[PDB]
Amino acid sequence: TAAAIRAELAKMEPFFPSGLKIVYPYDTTPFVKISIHEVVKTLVEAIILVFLVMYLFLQNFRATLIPTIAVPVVLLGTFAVLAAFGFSINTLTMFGMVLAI
Amino acid sequence: AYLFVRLPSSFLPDEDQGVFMTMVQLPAGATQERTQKVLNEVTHYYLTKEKNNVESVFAVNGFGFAGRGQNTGIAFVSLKDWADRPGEENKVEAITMRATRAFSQIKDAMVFAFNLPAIVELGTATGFDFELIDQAGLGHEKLTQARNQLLAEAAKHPDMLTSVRPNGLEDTPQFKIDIDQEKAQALGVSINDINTTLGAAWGGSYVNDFIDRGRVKKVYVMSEAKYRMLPDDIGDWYVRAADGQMVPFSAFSSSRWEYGSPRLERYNGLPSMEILGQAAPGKSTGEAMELMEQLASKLPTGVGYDWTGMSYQERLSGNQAPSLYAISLIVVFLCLAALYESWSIPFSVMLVVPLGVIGALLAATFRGLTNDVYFQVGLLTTIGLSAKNAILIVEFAKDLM
Amino acid sequence: RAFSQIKDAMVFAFNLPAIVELGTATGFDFELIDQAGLGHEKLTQARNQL
Amino acid sequence: GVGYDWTGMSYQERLSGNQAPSLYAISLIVVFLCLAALYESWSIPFSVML
Amino acid sequence: FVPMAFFGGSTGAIYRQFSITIVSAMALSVLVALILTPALCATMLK
Amino acid sequence: GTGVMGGMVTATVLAIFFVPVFFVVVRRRFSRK
Amino acid sequence: DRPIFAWVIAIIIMLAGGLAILKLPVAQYPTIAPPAVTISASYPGADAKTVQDTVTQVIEQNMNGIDNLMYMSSNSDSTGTVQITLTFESGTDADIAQVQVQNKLQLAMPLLPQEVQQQGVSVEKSSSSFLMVVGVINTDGTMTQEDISDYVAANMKDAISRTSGVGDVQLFGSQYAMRIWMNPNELNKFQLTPV
Amino acid sequence: ADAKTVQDTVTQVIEQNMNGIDNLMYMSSNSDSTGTVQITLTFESGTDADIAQVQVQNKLQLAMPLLPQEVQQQGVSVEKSSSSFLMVVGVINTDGTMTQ
Amino acid sequence: DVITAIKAQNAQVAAGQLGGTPPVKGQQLNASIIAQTRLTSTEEFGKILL
Repeated sequence: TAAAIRAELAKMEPFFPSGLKIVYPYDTTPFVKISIHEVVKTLVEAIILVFLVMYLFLQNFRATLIPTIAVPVVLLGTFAVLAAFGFSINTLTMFGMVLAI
Repeated sequence: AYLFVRLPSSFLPDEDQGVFMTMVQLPAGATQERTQKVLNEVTHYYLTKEKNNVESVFAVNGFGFAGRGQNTGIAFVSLKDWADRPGEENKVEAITMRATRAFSQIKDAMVFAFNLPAIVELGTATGFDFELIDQAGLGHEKLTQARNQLLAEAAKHPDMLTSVRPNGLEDTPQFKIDIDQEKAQALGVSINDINTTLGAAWGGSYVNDFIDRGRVKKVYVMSEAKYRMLPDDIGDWYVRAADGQMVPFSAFSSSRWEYGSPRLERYNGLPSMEILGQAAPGKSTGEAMELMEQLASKLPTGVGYDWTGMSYQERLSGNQAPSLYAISLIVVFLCLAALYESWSIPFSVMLVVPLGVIGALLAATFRGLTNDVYFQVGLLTTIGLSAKNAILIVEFAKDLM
Repeated sequence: RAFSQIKDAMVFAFNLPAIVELGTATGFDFELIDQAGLGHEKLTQARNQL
Repeated sequence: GVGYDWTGMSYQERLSGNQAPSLYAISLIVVFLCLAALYESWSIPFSVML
Repeated sequence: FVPMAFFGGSTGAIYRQFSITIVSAMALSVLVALILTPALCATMLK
Repeated sequence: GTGVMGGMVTATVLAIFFVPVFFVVVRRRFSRK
Repeated sequence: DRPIFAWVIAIIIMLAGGLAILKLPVAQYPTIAPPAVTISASYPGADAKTVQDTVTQVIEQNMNGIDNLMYMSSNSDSTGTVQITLTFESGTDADIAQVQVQNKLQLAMPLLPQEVQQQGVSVEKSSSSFLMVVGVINTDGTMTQEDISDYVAANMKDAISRTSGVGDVQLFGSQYAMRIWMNPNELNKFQLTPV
Repeated sequence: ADAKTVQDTVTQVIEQNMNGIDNLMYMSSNSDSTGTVQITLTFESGTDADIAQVQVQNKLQLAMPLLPQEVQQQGVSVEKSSSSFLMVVGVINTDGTMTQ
Repeated sequence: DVITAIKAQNAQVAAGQLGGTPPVKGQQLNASIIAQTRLTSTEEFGKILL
């Protein structure tokens, strides 16, 4: 929005005269940039924790690859069927994606 | 079931934002001079004894929520990163705590510093927002008394507690110039000429538009502040008559101090004052709203009651937690017989579920916390994923039968 | 040819671009803006300079 | 205080460019696939895709 | 899952912020771990 | 996820053998009919 | 069932799945608003009692036949301003609940004093929260409050309010006006009046 | 009115009120010496020709009385554009010539 | 003359404020000024002078 409130602001920076440094006293953007970076975390080290705990129990790279090749497909597929028909496409669905992970 | 009723619910939890804001408000018709004294006393705190947490203070004087005025003002706060403030003592959780303490500890005017409720608005958790309406068509003064009478009996209940306060309360003395219509008409002055004088010289007038170095801008005529600071300045304003000379005020006008409201509010075309309150440290909403329902019913005629906050409308956990698992249950119970058949399986699993729901209330209680809408999703995955542990041993076995 | 060959005023005779408008093939449409708030006369000169 | 802007023309965002390489990129990923649906392996994906 | 899609009004669709998706997971997991997985088992294994 | 991991240990230790699971194809299928 | 397919189904649902992650940036929330449509009028200089009787009550009188609607609140202020927020049902139509409210005002428009008209009147969508506050401060030949807030409006604000889905831009200050500060004594001396 | 007046008195007043119109790409103006001006708000390919219509009209509905009462009653209208014609239908006389 | 005298007496006017927007540094009180107000009854309308 929001990526475009900055857009106009970006093009009017050069025509500015003496001493016009635009600051950011209050911005919401930071956290939505983080509410993705902190759930990629609880997804990557979920995957790392997935092909571990398999070396315990079943053992072997050649057998731990199978239950881990399935996890990208289900996750990638889930944020595809958000748009589908006439519904979602959001975060919190990406935050709550982790609880479904 | 005991670990359940004792454990309170949770909406969407008050989560820190990396940014928060304060709330400044002044008494009976304070000046822009007096409120800046308070805003400077606030901008000071964040910049002096909180250098390691506060990035920026964007103090705005004359703003304030619930409406603008020369009596409000609020300041926005940017916080120093996220990693730059490690502990709980270092973030919004308790940053506001000493802020609320230090501001309210000693001050001539009230100051808060709330936390952003992690959304746009509406429905905190246990909150309420009452509204009292002029129904029969009584006076505003006759209404405000019933508002005070309700605030008198509500606060009279620290037993089954509540915390109730109104909005932009005031009713500040406003100066009324009483123009004598027949005294003015006698000495040659036009009524559509005195009111223009009194209006433009004290309030200001939008005359026309003018071009300023590229674009169209406004032309306001108001008059110097030197001659509009105090009631005595009304006199030294001169108005021209039909004779061709100047008749001043007071010779045709009357000067009186009188009470009036700076903020009149109306709910649904009817004059209605708003009251904001609480639940109690013990009970919540269901009773906090219920006792408030008839505190207004036990007072002056033509008063009524209404809610907007808050009071949903139609949602929450109640009505969206029993009928939820009713239509979940009818589904749950079914297809526990899809390839399993009969009422043989519908008890081998449909009530294996209260194993997961055990803690849960242990984790939710013995870890502080409270039952929220991720508990109301986790409590709901500890049902279905527990089935691949339950319906995948009744099927994993009984296929031996 | 015949119109533009000899005339006191300019005359063209274009062909309808097979649609409503926008994007011929290799065409462009530049626009020069008063940004700092200069005069129209001060602008028209930069238009001429370009 | 002069700046620049385009409207014609300058699309906005279309043409052959940006709508001819990424077009056959998502065409290629499809093309290359199911040249193994009932054909299997990377045996067929070169017997036809080129 | 799903049925919470007949929800309330101002807790908008927070239970449809997913009674589905954990179904867009489950049914897709049911199908992705149905079409694929048996095919992933008997290839490189043992 | 606290309601999950907790809702787990109470259904990964108290389910695996404890109460229901096992009283399921036995106690709940017949014992009566 | 055999091999070389399935993996291709896994090639889809990941490419077609990853085509829907091309929704980057993508929002934070889930919009959970019973939509708010606000009308703002401003009688300059007039008291709170006048602006209730002269504009507030006149607007509320014309609020009949707006589709859906939940309630209607008002705030006739002493600053000479009032906002009327019509709240609709969660997920009505922010674009259709907008135009009706505007076209109920379009029959209450000339019943308002011509002092209050030309002085604005506008209908927009509400949120009560900000995405960005962008402070333009001076770090050289200090322009000053009045000088800056004018420039930020005469160079920046116009491009914002008329761009990517902005509800309303509450700028911090005001743009310049040709202010005529009258003197009643240098006004009495020449038998003149503010009129 | 001249081209300079119609820029300052109507054109700039309308453009000033163009805040909060959904989507929108750009905004062009043509303050003419004939005493006329058109403001064309261009939207994204396949927005809604019926919803992008009413907002533009209801931004003008707060710039309406800021325009001189000489310019009001003398029209003001908001419609959808194409810049091309389907039909030109000439009504000509072939008897007692009526005249232009 | 009935009409002209009606709106002359039955009028609601917006006057300025004591200690307005641009103040004198040291202003203590801020209050709104009420001049004329709308007549509310049949008796007050009867007293409208012509």
